[PDB]
Amino acid sequence: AEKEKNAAEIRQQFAMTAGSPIIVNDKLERYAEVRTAFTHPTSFFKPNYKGEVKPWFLSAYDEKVRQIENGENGPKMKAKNVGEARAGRALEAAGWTLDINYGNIYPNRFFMLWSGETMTNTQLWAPVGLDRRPPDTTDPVELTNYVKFAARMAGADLVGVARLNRNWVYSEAVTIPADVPYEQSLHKEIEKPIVFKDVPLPIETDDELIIPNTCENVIVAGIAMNREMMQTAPNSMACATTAFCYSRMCMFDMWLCQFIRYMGYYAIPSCNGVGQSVAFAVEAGLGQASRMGACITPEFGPNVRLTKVFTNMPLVPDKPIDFGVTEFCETCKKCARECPSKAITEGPRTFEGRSIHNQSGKLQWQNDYNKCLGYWPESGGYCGVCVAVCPFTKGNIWIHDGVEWLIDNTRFLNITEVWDGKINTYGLDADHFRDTVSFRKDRVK
Amino acid sequence: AAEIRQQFAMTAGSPIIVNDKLERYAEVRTAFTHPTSFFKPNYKGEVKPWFLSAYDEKVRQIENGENGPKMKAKNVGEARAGRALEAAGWTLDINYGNIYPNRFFMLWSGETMTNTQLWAPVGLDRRPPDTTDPVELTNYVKFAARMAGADLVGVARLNRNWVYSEAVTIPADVPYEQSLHKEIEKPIVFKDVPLPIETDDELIIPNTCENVIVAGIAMNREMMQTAPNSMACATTAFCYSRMCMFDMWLCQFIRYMGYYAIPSCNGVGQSVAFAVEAGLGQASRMGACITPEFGPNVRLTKVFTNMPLVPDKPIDFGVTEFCETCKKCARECPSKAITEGPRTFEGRSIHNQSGKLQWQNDYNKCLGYWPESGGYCGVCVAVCPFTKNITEVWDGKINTYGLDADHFRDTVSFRKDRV
Ligand code: SF4
Ligand code: SF4
Ligand code: SF4
Ligand code: SF4
Repeated sequence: AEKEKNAAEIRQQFAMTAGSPIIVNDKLERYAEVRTAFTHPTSFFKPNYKGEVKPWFLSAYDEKVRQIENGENGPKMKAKNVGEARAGRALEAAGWTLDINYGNIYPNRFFMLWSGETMTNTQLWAPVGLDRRPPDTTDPVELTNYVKFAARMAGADLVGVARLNRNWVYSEAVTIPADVPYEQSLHKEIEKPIVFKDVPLPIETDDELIIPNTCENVIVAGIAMNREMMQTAPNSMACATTAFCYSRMCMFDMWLCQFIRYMGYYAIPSCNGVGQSVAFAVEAGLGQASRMGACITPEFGPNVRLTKVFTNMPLVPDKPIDFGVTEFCETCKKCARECPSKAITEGPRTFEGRSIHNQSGKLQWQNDYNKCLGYWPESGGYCGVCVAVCPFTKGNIWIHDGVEWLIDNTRFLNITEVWDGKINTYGLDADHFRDTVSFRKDRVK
Repeated sequence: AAEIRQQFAMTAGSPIIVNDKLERYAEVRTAFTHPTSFFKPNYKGEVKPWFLSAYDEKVRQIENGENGPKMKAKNVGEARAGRALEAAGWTLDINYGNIYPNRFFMLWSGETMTNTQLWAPVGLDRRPPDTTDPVELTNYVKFAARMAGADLVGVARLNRNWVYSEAVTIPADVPYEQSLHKEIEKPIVFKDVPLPIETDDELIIPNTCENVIVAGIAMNREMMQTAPNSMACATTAFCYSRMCMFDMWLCQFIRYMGYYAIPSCNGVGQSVAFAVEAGLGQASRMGACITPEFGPNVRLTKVFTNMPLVPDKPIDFGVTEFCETCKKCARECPSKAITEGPRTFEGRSIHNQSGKLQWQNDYNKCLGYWPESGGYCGVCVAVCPFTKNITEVWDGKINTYGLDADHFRDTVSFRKDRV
């Protein structure tokens, strides 16, 4: 008889002994955030469909407008009518409501404050003094249970803990001067060193973003995207589920930082800023690195967004997980063949970055992320075709052979219907929502 | 669950019975804001703003390793944790309810929002609507509402009877830190204007604001059943921040579709009346809207719009007849706030709106218990049949946003359920 699928069982079976799984050599150096394709001068500019060179997001805007006017939901993809095309872009735009400039990357700005002190919620609650009272719990085991319970309340579908590996913290962040208003932010970005010092609290000076040496841990969250919407990639509904999850990420960070602060510790939010989420997620045991470059998880595959919070709160690190992703990616290459920009390599892993956008010195499949970003204005969205076609993204990949769990190798061999089809709260799926149920035994051993 | 709802659907028309005495209700009259009820003693006998007195009780409980009134926690650490979680939950809510219209998160226009500014070149909020068909709009906006975190969504024509006559708000340029000390009253009026607008004197809603979208935001059953203790305060708090994010997300979508939208959370008008008219559930003895999916263990928010929409049918699954014989909430209420008597048209005090047929409760008695217990009680929600220790909650079942996978299928939605 059918074995009732068991996500907890699966994670126990594939857990590895302690130790960062990421393989590195001597040329590894911390990576300046300005080097990402979003921000580096070599890649930030892309032509629009008339050949005008603009900031990538403005050229993408040009394509969204063109598609709506032409009744399309994506590149060469006819919508049912202009009304439908319009609605997909309205939904996508609305999704970004709680996110600054596509990612909340500027640290200690807007939603990403490194201290709770000026927040309206903090001020309201000040007479209770939760943020001033010394911790009443120092036991990492109890703390892990508490903070994970809180994280699920805060919208995480997956959560894990790792020691903070500084190799993945940006050497310098992209940010804006403190006196610069939002409307000028995009034309006033600067770089600022992220450094570690013997100081009691996270603090920013004119010169540096300073993280205390006591910042021992990172808490990593997975925010699940919607399967039906993502599978319309690269068209508008895939952009919408991407967008809503960035706002969910932001809520998570603030909710969790406030909980941690009110427990008597400090907390640094980050969303897409501060450090590399995939590395943290892999070290925290959410999943494994993959050919496309994302963290693939047992529950959602790569179809999940990541955010992370850094803290001095004592915690128990989770174990990394190995469920055979690396061996599947070696033989699969489906994302590489389907990629509209041919950004993803079909070759072996190496320690040498393909270009400035990759961090050399860690063993990974090296993808050309300038080619990736280039397809975004062309398609008028955030693509996501690699996520959509990855077999791990499919809802039913796991089978049980009577003794243990394993991946089904067979799995590796329209937008109107989505608008008219199944949906549920936050785009989560009741047919799989049991997979992320959590009891104490799931949060700490 | 969709089965259940179509079985008990009634014909069109508001199920709320009213007489010729009914007048719109000034927000300041609520127990939260009225001068007769705003101040309560703390446990030392000091008179303070109700919430400040409630703070003193929370501090006192933490120090004494308690999760609620005379409810011992496993240890001080646990007590601390419950209050830290409760406090964090309110992160995206202003002053316990986001009631000031057109302030902070509750902006009546999207124009100054960072998201709107980033997206300005696409022109979605300036482009005339490409869809005016109410059937397609109802389907789009409900899909959007579920994306935005609603567990239930319904549409009704806007009954102005339930819109506050005057809102509680603050002057536009007053900073957050002075807000509580500078609350004022401001008329909400309807006029022939193209867009929602605020003047020095008035909050102006266009006469074209035809509809109200009501959302239900499900609270966590395990935590609410700890009422009046701290974990019941925590699920309350987290769902207020979910309300806020819903309003902002949905207003933005509606604006980007070419219409206008007014967010509200606990402000602008009375959520329970709207929810009943939009068919989410029925009014109850305790005063809440009881839903088939969640009973009363669900929060409400709403958005007002000129977007053409198909109103939902009100529902009647026997709540009124059940509440007539039950009286369990009234027996359990720690403050005896809830009447055991028949429904009347006459309010028990200033906090009630007279002229509508309802169970009349004494809500100053209810607020009175909040400083005493150091939380937001909720005992009535917890004991209500329609809804069905703290260490076991912290060690027990949880899932994303405190939703329950055993019941999450009940809120699945296809087009046929939307329009
Ligand atoms: S598509 Fe195949 S090769 Fe690409 S990340 Fe998924 S499993 Fe790996
Ligand atoms: S997002 Fe698109 S263009 Fe970029 S790597 Fe994935 S499939 Fe290729
Ligand atoms: S919240 Fe508590 S005090 Fe108020 S009415 Fe309900 S049971 Fe009574
Ligand atoms: S406890 Fe009983 S009387 Fe009170 S609202 Fe629930 S069903 Fe009605």
